[PDB]
Amino acid sequence: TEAAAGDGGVMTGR
Amino acid sequence: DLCVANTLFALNLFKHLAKASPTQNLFLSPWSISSTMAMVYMGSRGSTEDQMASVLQFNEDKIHSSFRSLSSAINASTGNYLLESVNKLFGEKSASFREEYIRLCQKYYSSEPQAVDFLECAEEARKKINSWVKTQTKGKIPNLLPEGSVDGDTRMVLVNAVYFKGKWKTPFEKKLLFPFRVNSAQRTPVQMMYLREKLNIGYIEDLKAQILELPYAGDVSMFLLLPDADVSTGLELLESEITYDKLNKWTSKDKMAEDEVEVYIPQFKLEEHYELRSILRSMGMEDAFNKGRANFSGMSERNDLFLSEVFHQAMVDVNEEGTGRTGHGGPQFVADHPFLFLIMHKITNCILFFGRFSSP
Repeated sequence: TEAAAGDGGVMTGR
Repeated sequence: DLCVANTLFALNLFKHLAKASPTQNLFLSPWSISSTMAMVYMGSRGSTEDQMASVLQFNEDKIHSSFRSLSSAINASTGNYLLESVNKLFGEKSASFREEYIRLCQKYYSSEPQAVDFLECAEEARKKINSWVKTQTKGKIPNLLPEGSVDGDTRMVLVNAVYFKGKWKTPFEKKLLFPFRVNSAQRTPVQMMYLREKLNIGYIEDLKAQILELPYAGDVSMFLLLPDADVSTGLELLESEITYDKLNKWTSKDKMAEDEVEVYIPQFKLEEHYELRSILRSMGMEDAFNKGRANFSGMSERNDLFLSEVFHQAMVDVNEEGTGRTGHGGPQFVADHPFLFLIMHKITNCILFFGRFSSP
């Protein structure tokens, strides 16, 4: 088994 | 169990994702998600913070320390497999974030904060970020952030990447196709792998499902839950009734007994992309994603941030890599119909990856 993941939280200016 | 919050969150997330995607293949890394959202939570305050703690199951005050310790354990050198979890903070070069946030994030998440130019070169920054993840995942997750995901208003992107490559403790034989029952109107041929071996196998009566443990070399295993239901995938009962209590008893206590098992599982590969804002909002995390109500004053004392989206991409490639018996009196585990599976880090009891295989 090869397994991988990425996760990205995007913080935006107001 | 030192990963309980993450497991509680993993199951609730799965359930909510299953409303969005009831029947197709699903695959994700809840560990990755939890680590990303812990970094974001560090930055949150007020009602935003309160909601995130509830949703991530921290309420079920040393959360960041736990993440660092869990992460050290998952990253621990073994000769048995490649397994790496890494966090990364990309920040707008002209923005001024709270020094305590940058310090504590590095201390607890090792996110090596790095300046980039979202303000004027958002597309280049998107590319740089994707390229970083691509490297961390050995090419397997090449374009995490889709086009349009970052712009001149972006101030920070919090990233986790996770990579795992292991061999089975006992290799499978590639059977050199069997009908896989997709639903009551459809069967699709799949390449099966066969193994006869001494393995932990049980049955969870509350979920009407067989459970099987397939160990990798080292202290990582895959657990498979195979219903024995509906005219669709056959998973409705399992998916709606599964809980931490029900699962943990079988994965982590000793309810399973070792027996000689004949195992048939498909060779398969999944690649799935999700955008989790809607799921997370539905779980109770509303203020974080609300441009006017979010409080991320932990990240910036100007309190001028909100969370726009959480992009997840996950993949898995399951294959065979690891005489004279003719009786068939004992146990069979024939995964020719949909099943849930998870990859468990046995030392921490963390779920690294979780999926539904339903459609070859």
